[PDB]
Amino acid sequence: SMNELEAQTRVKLNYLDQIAKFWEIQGSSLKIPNVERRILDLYSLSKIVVEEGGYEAICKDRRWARVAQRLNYPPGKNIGSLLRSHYERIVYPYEMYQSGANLVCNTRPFDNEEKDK
Repeated sequence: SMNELEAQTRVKLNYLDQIAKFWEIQGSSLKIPNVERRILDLYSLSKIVVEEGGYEAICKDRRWARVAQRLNYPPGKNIGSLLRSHYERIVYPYEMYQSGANLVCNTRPFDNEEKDK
């Protein structure tokens, strides 16, 4: 039921087709699973993380709690780990892509993202 995400007209489909092609041709498949009957809407995720001003910052500041709750996920903030796991495997290449295109802010602790220690 991808329509759940494809709901919005010529704003969703365009972004989706793009966010599909770049990733699928990168040698992978666009796997954005579901939780709580809500698909991982990369749109809101991306604009929120960017609005926060630093993916890396949210990571080391552990603010994925309020972020998950900002996406209106159920209490317990347990969905944060899900988000991380999907980000680090799907959306993180897009950080390097987007940030690397405009200005790469996570250029140093990127190592500490791969290695959270």
